[PDB]
Amino acid sequence: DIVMSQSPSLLAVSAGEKVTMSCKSSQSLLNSRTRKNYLAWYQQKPGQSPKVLIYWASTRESGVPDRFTGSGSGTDFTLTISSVQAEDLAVYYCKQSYNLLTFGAGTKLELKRADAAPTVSIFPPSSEQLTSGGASVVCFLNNFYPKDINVKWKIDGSERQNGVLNSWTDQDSKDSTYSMSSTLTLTKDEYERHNSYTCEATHKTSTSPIVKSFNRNE
Amino acid sequence: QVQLQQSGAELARPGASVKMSCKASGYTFTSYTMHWVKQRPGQGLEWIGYINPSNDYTSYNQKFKDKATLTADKSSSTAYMQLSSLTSEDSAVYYCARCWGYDPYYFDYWGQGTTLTVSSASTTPPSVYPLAPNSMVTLGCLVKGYFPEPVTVTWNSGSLSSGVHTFPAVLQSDLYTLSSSVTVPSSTWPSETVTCNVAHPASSTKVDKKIVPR
Amino acid sequence: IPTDQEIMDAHKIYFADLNFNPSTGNTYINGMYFAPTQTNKEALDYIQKYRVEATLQYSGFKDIGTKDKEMRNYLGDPNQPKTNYVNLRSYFTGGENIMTYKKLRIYAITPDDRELLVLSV
Repeated sequence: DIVMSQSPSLLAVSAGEKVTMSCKSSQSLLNSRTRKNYLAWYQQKPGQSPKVLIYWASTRESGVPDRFTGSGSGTDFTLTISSVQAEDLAVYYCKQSYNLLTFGAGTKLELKRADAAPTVSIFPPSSEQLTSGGASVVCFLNNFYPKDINVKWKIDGSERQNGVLNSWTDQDSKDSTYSMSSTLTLTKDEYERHNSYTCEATHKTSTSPIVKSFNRNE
Repeated sequence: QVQLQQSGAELARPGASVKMSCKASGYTFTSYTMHWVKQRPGQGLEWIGYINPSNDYTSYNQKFKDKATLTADKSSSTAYMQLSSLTSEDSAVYYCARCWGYDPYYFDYWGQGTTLTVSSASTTPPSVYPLAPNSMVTLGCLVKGYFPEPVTVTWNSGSLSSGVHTFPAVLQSDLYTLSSSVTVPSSTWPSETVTCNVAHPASSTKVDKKIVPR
Repeated sequence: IPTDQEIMDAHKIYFADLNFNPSTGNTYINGMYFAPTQTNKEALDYIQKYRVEATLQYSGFKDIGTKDKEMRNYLGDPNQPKTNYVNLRSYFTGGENIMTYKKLRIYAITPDDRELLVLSV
């Protein structure tokens, strides 16, 4: 297997900036007989099929804007956007075809904005869910930036990892922020064995985590 | 005008088999290789294999050698992929892509994608749970235990559009769960009613859940 | 049953189906006619498949496949009888152009699986 390494995984850009992303291979993709590098670049917007941008490392496909440019040879390759645009916000995959075919993990472009702390809200299990035997504690973390954030659950002070499910929104089209939903699901008996349920959010906008909690007894 | 038309969305039980199709039109079907690409939800692209319709020659990613079987019918200009022994790992979107060049150089045309979901569950309507708890207050709605996707969530029949975050559904224990939050001024709730509207067309179900103060 | 010499001699006169652009100078091959003569009807009708190796624009000299022959009016003339026609549009090229004046080999496949080089350019 030829291994495809793309960097960075995520790239925060501003409109009009010069943007460069790299793709590195475990072995040379240069074919000596034709002197072509069997590497291509593909763009994928959410909910759409991938579209080719560059092939043969540096040949732009007909219909692709001139702002996209591929370069490199052998094992190091580069895709450059001379002036990143709003429509250029997507995931960019490099792909080799020298020996079999392999896609890279991709490089995602996101709109850069000022950092924003999340608005955290915690919710007890509803009475209707408790009649079914389940208990889900919900934590909303809304409108924060950057996307990276750590959320941990603590019952009566003790951290809990199992039974936790997370869900992120895509970058908001209005204010370029992210939102997350964290749901700790326990059995009704387990939920009734403890009192305090807290949701702790660690974000780069503050040194001390954001704490939201409720006591089952009150 | 080159067009690749794939089969509709598919549901299947574990250990079963499915066969997808990719209808090709606008070009000589036998002069280009047909490739298939897998994309799990939230993850990147993964090459499965290709078939040369001229001679039925196939090449596979060894990960899919036992899983996938590529075939092609020249008379109908249709490429097929058979997936066997389906597991939860196979739930993904599968693309068919036409490849340019005697040797594979690039994919010039893609299909729209065939969505595969592997689950032992049949059509299940959702359970809708209210999420009740400053100048603003955040209310919520938990849609849990439904199958298959999708469900849609509105607030007050669309009268509440700003300050709404509906989160992507997660598949756990063969059933889907999603949540939706709405933020309103504290002068509006609980003084005025805030209602969660959940639709699940797969089960022909519409649920209206009033968020009542706890 | 025709011998190998009769088969090869039946494919000695051939014409290329070409499309030429005088403005750009580019030329494209569509196929190849094998001419019907007074003493070649048997050997031509005995061959049914043709293997072709052509020079692709970017992939180079490659085997483009072994396809059944076609029966077309010789030189596209309706007043002329149908003859063996190697239709290059039905072979595998990956969409690459076949270089017109570069290396090209055509082999005739007999029903008992003999292959004879009948065209060489």
